[PDB]
Amino acid sequence: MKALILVGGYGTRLRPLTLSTPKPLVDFCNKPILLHQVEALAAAGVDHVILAVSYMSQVLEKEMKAQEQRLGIRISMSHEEEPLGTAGPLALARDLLSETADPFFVLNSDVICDFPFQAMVQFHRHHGQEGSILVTKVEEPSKYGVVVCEADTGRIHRFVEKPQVFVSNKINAGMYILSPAVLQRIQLQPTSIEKEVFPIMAKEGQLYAMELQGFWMDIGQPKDFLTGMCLFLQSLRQKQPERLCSGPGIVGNVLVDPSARIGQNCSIGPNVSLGPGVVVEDGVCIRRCTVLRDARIRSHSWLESCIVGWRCRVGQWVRMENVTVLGEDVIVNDELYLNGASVLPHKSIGESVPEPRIIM
Amino acid sequence: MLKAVILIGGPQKGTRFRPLSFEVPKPLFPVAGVPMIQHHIEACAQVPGMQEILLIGFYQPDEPLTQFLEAAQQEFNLPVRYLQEFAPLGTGGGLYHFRDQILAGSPEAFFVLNADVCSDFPLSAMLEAHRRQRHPFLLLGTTANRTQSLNYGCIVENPQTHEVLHYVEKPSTFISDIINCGIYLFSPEALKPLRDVFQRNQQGTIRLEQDVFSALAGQGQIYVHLTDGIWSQIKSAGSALYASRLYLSRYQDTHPERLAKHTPGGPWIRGNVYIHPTAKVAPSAVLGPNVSIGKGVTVGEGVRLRESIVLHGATLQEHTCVLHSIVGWGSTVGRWARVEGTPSDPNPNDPRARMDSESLFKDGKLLPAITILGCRVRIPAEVLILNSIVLPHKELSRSFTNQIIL
Ligand SMILES: Nc1nc2c(ncn2[C@@H]2O[C@H](COP(=O)(O)OP(=O)(O)OP(=O)(O)O)[C@@H](O)[C@H]2O)c(=O)[nH]1
Ligand SMILES: Nc1nc2c(ncn2[C@@H]2O[C@H](COP(=O)(O)OP(=O)(O)OP(=O)(O)O)[C@@H](O)[C@H]2O)c(=O)[nH]1
Repeated sequence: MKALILVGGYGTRLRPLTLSTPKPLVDFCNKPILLHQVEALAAAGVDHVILAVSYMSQVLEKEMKAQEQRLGIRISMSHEEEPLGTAGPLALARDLLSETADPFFVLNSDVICDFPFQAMVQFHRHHGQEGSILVTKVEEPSKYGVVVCEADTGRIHRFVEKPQVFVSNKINAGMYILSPAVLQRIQLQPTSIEKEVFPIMAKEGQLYAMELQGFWMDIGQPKDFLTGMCLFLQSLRQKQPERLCSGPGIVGNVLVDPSARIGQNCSIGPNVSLGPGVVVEDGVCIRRCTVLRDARIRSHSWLESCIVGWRCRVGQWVRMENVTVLGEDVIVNDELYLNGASVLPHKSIGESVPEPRIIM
Repeated sequence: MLKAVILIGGPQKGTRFRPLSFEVPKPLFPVAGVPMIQHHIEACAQVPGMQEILLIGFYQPDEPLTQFLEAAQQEFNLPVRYLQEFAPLGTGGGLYHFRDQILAGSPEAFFVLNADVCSDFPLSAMLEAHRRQRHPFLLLGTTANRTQSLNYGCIVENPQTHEVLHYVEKPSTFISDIINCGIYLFSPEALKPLRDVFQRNQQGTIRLEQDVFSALAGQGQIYVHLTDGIWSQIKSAGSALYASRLYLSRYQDTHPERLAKHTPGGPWIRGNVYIHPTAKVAPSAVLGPNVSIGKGVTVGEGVRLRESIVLHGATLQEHTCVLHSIVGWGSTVGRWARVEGTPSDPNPNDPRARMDSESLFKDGKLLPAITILGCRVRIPAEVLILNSIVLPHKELSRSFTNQIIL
């Protein structure tokens, strides 16, 4: 049994992180998100995965070949010279999925959840049709496309892009199980699968829906990145509670890499993930922030809800609030205030940013 | 024998100083650590032959004013008396109403100083220019920008005799780049025109600029003395910060023991910093340029203080950044809180210095200026107060940006 993963294709959201490393390669709780997907994947038992990449991603080749060695599962590399979208990747690697008539996973990169792979297999064998979708609850139906579910079977009736009608609570969760007849239907053109191909096989009613129980987030967005980091540290608290780091000046669920350093007399608040090699200095308050690797946060700073990029240098008495994403190698000078500042990489900030704007 | 008349205002004149003037009178507000008319009393007591310093205003005598009068009489070895007017009589009506107390003992001349100015106070140069020429009115004037002069009282003079030929208090057009500093030297003869003005009001309230200076200009009675020293007008509450900056620069020559130095068991210090001896500052704090600390102020560890005035009794907790702010009496700022203002100075030489109206607003929007905390204002932990005015005895709970918190 195989699995295709949709990755590359320049995530336009969280763009100050995407400009340096690719979107599946940025670290989500001291681990890349593609690592999360392929580790849970290999816990499922899939012997080889294929990931389909249109952006030329040589460090992705590099890390993925090293992790071919690390994991024990094979990894195949479908290479795309134009953007083929998200159905075109199935049709370019289509003979590798036509090798064996057995249902395959198709996964989106930007989703984090608790991954119920064998329960998905159990459901796809129970309902016995072409395609199975995963769905989830979202409180906000006016943001995402809804999918109507009848009870005790989970069959789709219709698939609706648009909100604001309230025909469903359930939202697509980015996990599909597809048969080879679905890939037989997919064509080479750069069309996306969920705009056209899922609509027609929802019109024939082949498509069925499986429900998660909890903890889902697509983190393609920086505020959704921070919310998914909060939910992942919740799930990590009541799954492996000895992996979160406990201390006297540590509040809530805090994940600290062993290479990270935390200074004296500082209050690391709730839902904080510090990367490898981070130097947190003396008297820094960090709540709800994700500090990626090699970033140094100097003394007496305050940080709430922030994405600090790789090799950053946040100065002294700096206040950062309102999801200000710093890119790679951003040097914030001392005694500044950043609110909403999406800062592009290799920037030096010497002025306060009082309202949300993009710094370039 | 010389005298000095410091025209302090009253409670109506201090309303523009409002969040700081709610507890103490605007003349007794400490700029660079000492109250703002103690600079005038300091400079007048340095003049040889100065017998008396009179303060004319319509404040009622309460405990801060009388305590200041006793402390100034003990410190400067001079009688400092407060003459309270029965009504607000303007800038010249208090001089005319108290003419018998001013001319008592027959002084050679008497200075007239507006209490809201920050100057280097060149009273000896002005006195000697007067002792050479002996005219009724001598004005102190300074050069200003062409755009800024429309805010102040412009003086058109003749450069040979230094005699003002025209005076307009707030002209809509440019008439002169020389502005009135609010420092005057009066002869006893100068109380003779004021009387005539008073009689023209009967056929009480005399404005010295509009009724006396503009009307007698060009007739040989008013003369100008021009200086290049520091000068500022303290009108709003945030102007006192710029006056504090100027006075701390003046302290390098005038009171070098008042500025704070680098001490191995003490805080880091950049620029000119005044710290009161009663104040306890932690050694991890750094106190940046133009910072004044009052008595009994506890400053925690890691506190950044830059371009600020911290009034007496205030507490800054740990890792608190305070920039361009005035922290009121007994007002407490919690840990990791940021009290920030935008620099706004009332200097007549800067072309895009602000136009200094009564309104703090523009198009509904509050203008970005000095953050002012009133007395006994509690700022909670990890909360930003940016460009805001907080009225006294207020306990905040969240961050406020660009507001007036009533
Ligand atoms: N390999 C390939 N991958 C693609 C292409 N277009 C999209 N993808 C992947 O499709 C997956 C899901 O699409 P999206 O959720 O819209 O993510 P995205 O393409 O990164 O776009 P944004 O997240 O909005 O910036 C992502 O993991 C992308 O990497 C492509 O043209 N070539
Ligand atoms: N005794 C007394 N003093 C006053 C009165 N009104 C104002 N003053 C003081 O006189 C000084 C100047 O008063 P303003 O009317 O505001 O004049 P200005 O705007 O400063 O203008 P210039 O003197 O030309 O620089 C200030 O120190 C006031 O406190 C008053 O009615 N009685």
